[PDB]
Parts: sequence; C-alpha cells; structure tokens
Amino acid sequence: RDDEYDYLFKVVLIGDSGVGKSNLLSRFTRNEFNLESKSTIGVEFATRSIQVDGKTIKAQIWDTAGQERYRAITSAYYRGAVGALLVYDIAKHLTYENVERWLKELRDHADSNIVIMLVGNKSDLRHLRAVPTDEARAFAEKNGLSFIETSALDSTNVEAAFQTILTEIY
Amino acid sequence: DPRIQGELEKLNQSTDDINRRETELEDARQKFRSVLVEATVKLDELVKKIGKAVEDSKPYWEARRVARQAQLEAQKATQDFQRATEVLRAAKETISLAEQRLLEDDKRQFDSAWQEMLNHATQRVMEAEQTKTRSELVHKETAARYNAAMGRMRQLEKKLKRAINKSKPYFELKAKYYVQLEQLKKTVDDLQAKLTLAKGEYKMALKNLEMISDEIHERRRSSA
Repeated sequence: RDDEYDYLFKVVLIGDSGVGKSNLLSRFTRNEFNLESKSTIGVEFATRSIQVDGKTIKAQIWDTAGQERYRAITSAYYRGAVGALLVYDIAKHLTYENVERWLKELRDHADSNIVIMLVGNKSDLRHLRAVPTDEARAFAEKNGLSFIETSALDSTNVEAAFQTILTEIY
Repeated sequence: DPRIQGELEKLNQSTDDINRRETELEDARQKFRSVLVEATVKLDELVKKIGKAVEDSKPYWEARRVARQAQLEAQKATQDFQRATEVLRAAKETISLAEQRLLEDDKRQFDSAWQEMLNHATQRVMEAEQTKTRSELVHKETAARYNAAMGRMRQLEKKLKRAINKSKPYFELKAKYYVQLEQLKKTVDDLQAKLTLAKGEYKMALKNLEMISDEIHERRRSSA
C-alpha cells in the first residue's frame, strides 16, 4: 500500500546514448520493468514518488527512445511531458553539441510549457572535461533552462535537483 | 511492435486524465469541507439563541420523518396490492370463459385442448389468491403503521406547540445544508471513482507494454 499518489508528473530523459542516463537514476527511481525494454519497446519506464506541499507526487520518468528505430512514435513520447532532462557527457564534446538538437526537438513536438534541466554527467571515467563548466552553465541559462554537473560517485546533488523540479510545477 | 504507439499515446492521455480528476476531487472535497464547517457553526449559534426549544422538538421531527417513511410504505403496499388484485381479474376471467364454453358445448369437457386451457387457468388463480392475500395484509399493516405514526406526530404537536415554533428555523436550515452536503458527497464519491478508473486504465496500459517487451524477448530466443 505504497503505490498511492495524488498527482502524476511526466518527465523525459533525452540526449545521446551511452551517457548513462539509465544508470544515473538507478538508486533513485524504480524501473517498473524487470527486463530491458530499450531493445524491444525502445523506451524504458521508472518512477519515484515524493511529497510536495502536503500531496504525494509520483513523477513518471520516460527513458531515451533511441536513435535507431521508433522515431516516428517519439511524437507521442514528447507529448504530455511536464519536464525533461538533458544528460550529456563532459568528456565527449559531441554530446554537448547534440543536446542543442534535442532542445529543438522538444520545441517542435513536446509541450511549450516544459521545464528542462541540463545535466553534465561524468560517465567516461578515464577522460578529462572537454566541455568547460563555465560555458556549459552559461548556455543553459541563455535558453531559460536549469543546469547541474554531477559525477558517478556523489549522487547527492542529483536527488536534490529532482526534488526541486517537481515542486516548481505545483 | 506497432501496438506500442497506441499504448503510449493512451498512457499519455491517461496521465492527464488522472491529474484532471484529482484536481476536481481536491476542489469538490474542499468545497465540501467549507460547507460542513459552515453548517456546523450556523447550527450552534441557533442553539445558543434558543436551545430550549431545539432539544425539545427533536422528538417531534423524528416522529414526523417516521410518518413520512410509514407513508411511502403504505403507498407502495397499496400499489402492490392494486397490482396483485388485477392479477386475479385477468385470471378469474380466463377460468370463467372456460366455464362458458362448457355451457355452450357440454361435450367440450372431454376435449384435451380445453382441459389444458383450464389447467393453466386454474393454476394461475391458485397462485393469484396467494399473492393477493399476502399483499392484502401488507396493505393493511403498512396502513396501520401510518395511522399510528400520524397519531404519534399529532400528539407530539400538541405537547410541543410552542417548542416546534421556536425551533422551526433550526431544522429547516439543518435540512437545507443536508441536501447541499448530500450533493457534494455524490460529486466527491463519483469523482474518486472516476479517479480510480483513470489510474487503473493507466496501470493496465503499462502492464501490456511489459507483456509486449517480454513477448519479443521470447521470440528473440528462438528462430525468426
């Protein structure tokens, strides 16, 4: 009797594959599928319900749809979205250039009134930061978006940001 | 595989369908609380005004709701008796017409077709008189409770004449807020039912996707 909630916000995980969006919300969120659905469905589901303003809010996290197939149904993927998380790798400068394309992907299909958070995660455990934090944090505030740069070890900053995004909606 | 787009888009609509109902539920319930607290404070201020007649008239109004209740009983039993009386009228008419054909042709009493038209006709009247007498006693008993409840009410009207007059605006306002809360109760109970059907439709539109995901995994194990 812990699946009870009041509201249901919908946020999505977008960006390039391999950045580790799936493994970032491993300890926080709860994947509702016991087996990988990216290889089949293309999209994976996970959720984490918290209490905001006296009400239990269960946010629904839709994982990366993937480039290879099922791009036509990404229109329904982006629809009804409340928030979005851009996760690029700080070691790979290419992932920082593609998030500019995923942003324009939201402006075409996803809802206009969405709150997006740009996340720079250190997945590549062997390389330095090709993307400067200064220029990364500056670019995020130029598009009216939030920003946070985290690592695989300290999962403290991540969970605190997930509690903030949901509160702003209500 | 092509079933996915139909599920996600409906999962999408169901998500909004949940939030739109819980919000209305949160609103309807809030307006329900606002009235019950309003009904609570406005009833007490009438108790602090003239409370001498309020508690003394309660036996009357409680003896009046009984009279009304015993009235609907005597009213339903009358309709059920009136209906049960028309059963015999259509039954005894059939068993009377059969006797008429017996006087016309006396040799008809050996005809197997006429014996069957009597057998079923004389069977209905057996079951008709049974349901009649049962409905007849109920008609009289429910009428007795009515006349008794009319006595209980009228007698209490004599004793508490001055009482019910000073307490009349209390019970009148009490019922006005009753129906209002009753309506607000219905608008909450059904919205929480619609909310459940919204969450349920959302919970089932996820499990099928897990089935689809697990269905492909089994096909990826064997041959194409």
